[PDB]
Amino acid sequence: MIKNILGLALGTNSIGWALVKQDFENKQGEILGMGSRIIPMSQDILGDFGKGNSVSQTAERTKYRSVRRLRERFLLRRERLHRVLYILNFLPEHYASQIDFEKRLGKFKVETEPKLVWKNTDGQFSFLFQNSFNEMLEDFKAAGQELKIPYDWTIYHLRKKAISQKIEKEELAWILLNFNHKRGYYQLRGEDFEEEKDKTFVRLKVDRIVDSGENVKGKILYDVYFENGWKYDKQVVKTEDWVDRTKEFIVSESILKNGETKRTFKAVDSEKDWIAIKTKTEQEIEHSHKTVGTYIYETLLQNPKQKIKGKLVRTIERKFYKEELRQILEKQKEFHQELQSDDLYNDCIRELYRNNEVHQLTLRKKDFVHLFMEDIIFYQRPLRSQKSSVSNCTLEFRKYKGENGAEHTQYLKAIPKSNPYYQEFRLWQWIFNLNLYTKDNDENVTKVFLNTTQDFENLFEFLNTRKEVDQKALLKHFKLNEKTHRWNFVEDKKYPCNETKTMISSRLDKVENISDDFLTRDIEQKIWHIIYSVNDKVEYEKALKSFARKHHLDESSFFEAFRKFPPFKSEYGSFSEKAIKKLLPLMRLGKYWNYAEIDKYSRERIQKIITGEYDENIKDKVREKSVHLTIENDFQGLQLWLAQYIVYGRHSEASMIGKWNSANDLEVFLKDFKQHSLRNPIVEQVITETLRVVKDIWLKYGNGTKDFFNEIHIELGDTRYISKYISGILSNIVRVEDGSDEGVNSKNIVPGNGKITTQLKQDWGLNDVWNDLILPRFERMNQLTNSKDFTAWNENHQKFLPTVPIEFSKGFSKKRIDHRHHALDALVIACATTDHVNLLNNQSAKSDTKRYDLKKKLMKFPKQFLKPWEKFTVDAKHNLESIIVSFKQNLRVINKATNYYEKYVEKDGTKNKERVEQAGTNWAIRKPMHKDTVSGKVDLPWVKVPKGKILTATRKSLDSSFDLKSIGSITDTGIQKILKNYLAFKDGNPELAFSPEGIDDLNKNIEKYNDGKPHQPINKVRVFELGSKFQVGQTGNKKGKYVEAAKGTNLFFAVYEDEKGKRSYETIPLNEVIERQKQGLTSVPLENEKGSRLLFDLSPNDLVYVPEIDENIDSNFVFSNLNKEKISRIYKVEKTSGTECYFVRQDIAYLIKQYDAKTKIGELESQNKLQVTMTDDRIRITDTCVKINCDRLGNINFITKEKIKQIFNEFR
Amino acid sequence: LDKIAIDTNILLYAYDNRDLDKQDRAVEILLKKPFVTQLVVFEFIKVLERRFKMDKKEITKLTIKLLKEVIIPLSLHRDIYNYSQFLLQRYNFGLSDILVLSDSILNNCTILLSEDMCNGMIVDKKLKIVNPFL
DNA sequence: CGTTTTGTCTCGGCTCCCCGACATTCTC
DNA sequence: AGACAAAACG
Ligand SMILES: [Mg+2]
Repeated sequence: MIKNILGLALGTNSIGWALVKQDFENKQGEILGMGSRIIPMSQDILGDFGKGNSVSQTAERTKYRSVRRLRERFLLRRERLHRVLYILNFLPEHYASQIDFEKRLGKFKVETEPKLVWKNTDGQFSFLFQNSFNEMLEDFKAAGQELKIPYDWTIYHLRKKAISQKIEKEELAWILLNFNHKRGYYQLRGEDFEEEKDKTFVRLKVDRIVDSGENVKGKILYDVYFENGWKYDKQVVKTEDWVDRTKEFIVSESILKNGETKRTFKAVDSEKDWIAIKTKTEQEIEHSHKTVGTYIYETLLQNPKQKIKGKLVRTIERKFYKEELRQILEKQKEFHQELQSDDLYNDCIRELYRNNEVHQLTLRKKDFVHLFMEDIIFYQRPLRSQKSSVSNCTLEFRKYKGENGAEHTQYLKAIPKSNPYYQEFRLWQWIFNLNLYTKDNDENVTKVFLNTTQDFENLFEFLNTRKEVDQKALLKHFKLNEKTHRWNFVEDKKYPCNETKTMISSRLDKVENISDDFLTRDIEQKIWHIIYSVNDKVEYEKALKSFARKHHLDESSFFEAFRKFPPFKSEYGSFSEKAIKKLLPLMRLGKYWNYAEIDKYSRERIQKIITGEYDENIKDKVREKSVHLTIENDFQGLQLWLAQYIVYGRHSEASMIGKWNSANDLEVFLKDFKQHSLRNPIVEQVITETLRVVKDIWLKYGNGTKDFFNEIHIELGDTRYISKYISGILSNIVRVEDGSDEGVNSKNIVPGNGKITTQLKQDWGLNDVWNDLILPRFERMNQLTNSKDFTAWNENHQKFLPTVPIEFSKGFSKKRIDHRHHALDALVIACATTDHVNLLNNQSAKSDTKRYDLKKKLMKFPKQFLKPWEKFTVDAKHNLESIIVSFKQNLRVINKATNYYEKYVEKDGTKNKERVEQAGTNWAIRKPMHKDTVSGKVDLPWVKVPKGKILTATRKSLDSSFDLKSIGSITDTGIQKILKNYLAFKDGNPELAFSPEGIDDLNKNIEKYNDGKPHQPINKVRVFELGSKFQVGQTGNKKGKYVEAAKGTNLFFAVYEDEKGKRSYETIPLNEVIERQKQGLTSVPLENEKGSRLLFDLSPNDLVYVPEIDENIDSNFVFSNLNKEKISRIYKVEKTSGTECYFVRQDIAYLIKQYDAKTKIGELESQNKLQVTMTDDRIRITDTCVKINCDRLGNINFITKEKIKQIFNEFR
Repeated sequence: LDKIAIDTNILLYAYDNRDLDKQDRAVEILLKKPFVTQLVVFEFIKVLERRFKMDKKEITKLTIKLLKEVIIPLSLHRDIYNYSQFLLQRYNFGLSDILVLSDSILNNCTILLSEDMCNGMIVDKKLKIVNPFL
């Protein structure tokens, strides 16, 4: 009879909901509720998640975290270098004096920026290595370049000199820190590729293109030759860009089995491709036959203008740096005794590893060379273990009792599919599933070739020896051939055939000098474990050699065979090893099968089943299936399902169906939901908010009472993912426990389709209601445009229908410009009974009569459907006109964070490494505190600075975007002069003047545009801006960094009122909010400087009510008599800046037309949002607005007698 | 160089002459124009009217005299209650003492002079209590 | 003061866990 | 590409 129907419409970031109490048989009913919950998301996210471009906050956070981690580890390396050098007594005294070595080890003393080589005496900085500088000047004079060079270039001269000459120890420390600065490229795995691995960057010229007579696509493809005598692998069509062209490729050569190079080709662009640039630099350095340091030094001797960092050497293999540093250290160890003092080596080891005796002892066998390169500078940590994240077996658990007196379950991790046990399991499964067919008559020819256990033993024996099987091999096995038979699987497909043992046996065969019985099952498992667990080159070789020693095998060809074993692919099975070991005995047959190999419980179950006795753990379906398993010997060659049931007693996964009896179950489900559990964050957010809204509706309209919701309908309108998961989760609320309702989804869940929704909407006139609702916006747009193209008269209905001109019809849709259409769709869905969906999804009847009954019951006479009840249109209009859109808010600023770090704790007289928690209150800032660009502060006398504003200058590249107006914003005046002169010489056209060719010409001839006075080349210029930028920090040089507020961080907008009545407005910076919330205070100060009391603070997505001009809302309240007029005066905050706060009416989703700088028109002017109301009064919203509070279901909250009473009733 | 505040007990010891040395010390503090919190003034008024039963007229006149010439009242800070709640979790004192400390700190007071507040204790790394009479 | 315009950190390598969609064979 | 935050323009 009476049915509560809940219709849901789910969008990408919107949730429309409707709840109705319908009595369809009597054509009665009424709309109990309607609404829409909105999750704010920028259009960029909506347009990017379709294609996918790092569309995730979590990914961005991880990126920042990785950057920070690299920075911190570099700092740690520097500090350890400082400590070691200070103990070694190498640092200069003035430098060492400013470094803490007692509490903050190795770090610089607070508010200090010491420089190793520049000594500050009475405010004057002097270079430390004068004689080395003189030597470098002598070398430069010999090269005949110039005698005036920066002092810091001496680093490279020392780097060259250290290779074969003695240098001062301070110079060595400078060199070592310089090496620490630049480490180079390196890959953890290594795995030196093809010995040739040519990968040589070469530049070739095309000699000729003999048309190869390869006519393709109505054109004959030409070949290519290179002066070296090489033919391009690929053919060419466009001859213009190939003839006698100097191209550069990255060619790979491999010695083919025939004994010749299989040269490949790959086109690259130097100075644009990472690999090309890197390989070119590596080849250039190698050809010089000298270390990178001296290469840089000589390139600097030849061209004193050379850019080194970022231009000459960007990135190169770490081997270059390691070799140079090893050479330098080895040479200097011959001169400085401190590098040979074992006492000093021990002292440094204790300094670094006072609490790690094991590592101390290990290092005691090494020397300073190893300590400097291998342990300090070039130590790269290995990857973290991901084994903890592996899935868990669905069958085997363990139970244990913790210190809390509870009994909880530990899980068993799945088995790596490379495991021999899994290989055997898979091979047996494939064997059982195999069955042959004859080509001619397609009959089940099997049972004639695999009919006795001997045949199956033969097949298993054959399969073991292989690593893969195919049609031909399997057919040939039985002596059968292709021309008559097939094997029931993909005729041309191959299947895994125990490749693990194969490869192991093949590499064991190549070793020779061993009897052909060494490889036993136990040895096979041991070898697989060795290969799988020791994933490290040095560790792997040591393990190999050790294994070859313990087993009396000559370790000469063994490691050669196994040193290049391909690592196993990362993939795991459904079950663990324990379950597979249990299931194999049942699956095996023949000599591989033996009764004693079945565990005690499974043997007991076997005895029970053969006996036919009664056990509660054995179902009737069992004896139905196990009728044939009369005797123990029938327990052979059992398929997966039979053995699974026998071992564990469940016919696979039977599910639990479940049923929630109240909102408590749903809220528990929500509480225990895990993050990142679904496809992507967007669907997860939508689903979780949908569940929360459903819980709120349940509590409000049914008190969470059991089976309150008679039926739930769902619609979506990529997004398909949330179609089935949500239905499955919500089946727990609308299920029936009588046994009739069984399946993946409850029969009461009735997914719809767009066809039913649209056809109901058109037949039911809800389209007319929507058009009427949205029309006033279209008359407003008409007035704004002073035209009549946004509204079209129609005579069939004798009214204006909204419309848009063709030029503004790119992607316009009348529905998406609001938030209430979601609720309209929800309402439409909620009244669509199962009959409607069946009728409109299977309208094909095969006979008019059988579906005529549904036609009559649901369609007026087939023209239109009957309304759910007489006043449906009126009710829908009245409800839709009174829907407040509820917006989710994210106002996180600070949140507590927990830090656990490794540390040596002293317990029971022993030092043991464990994770200690960080003490004190450590907050985590949950917003970006500032934009990334950092600008310096400048004072230009020739520009006026109004009080409260400052000038900040940042470097910019000189390009075509520099006109006279822009050229007027450069801090330097000589640059302004030269740029103006150059631009004038170029007809005042920046496109021509400041093109790369123009810039090159200008740098060549800077004399002619600077009165003939010389001038350094110009590549970047500091442009200034006048504004309000705050310092990044307050320590060190951070006071010299000025930044702007990050996007979407003006979250608070304070409104105060003085005794008189006038209002004051302010925007609180995120920083001030951070301190205020850290102190336990409110985000917004409760009083301004003038002492005006704080009326309230506004944040984005907050809802305010703007009273009419005549209305005097001072103590109004009474927020229950909300009619269309009142709701029509509800606005939502969008953005804030200074004293400006922008608003958009709550029911507006997308503008009819946005703003374009050319036409200069928009629904809400240039900002796509207004500081004033859209109505003709056009009143300042902030001048008379009053904040309101709405819940998830869009009901306003206002203090009441009961509310006040409860406020301190809770405390009573 | 350091803003200095006082509690009721300082002015009471000034007002009391049973203890010549302590009265002298308290008067010595007052020669430095120390800051003070309005709640100190109100509590002083209450104690004056209850323990000493002094006339309302005389107490008001002395309050006006001291606030005009010797000490400086501190404007009540609207963030006193929120901060006091913040201080309560980490600090277990009388809510009156917590309020006094809250207002003193909110006014950048660097030293608070009092006895019954566990002398030498630092409140949120911003204000160290000093016991002067020792 | 009210409105529009403008600028906004960017690029490389590699490995190891998880989920889902679609196909194929088999079983219940 | 998008939309905020603020300079910049009247
Ligand atoms: Mg007190």
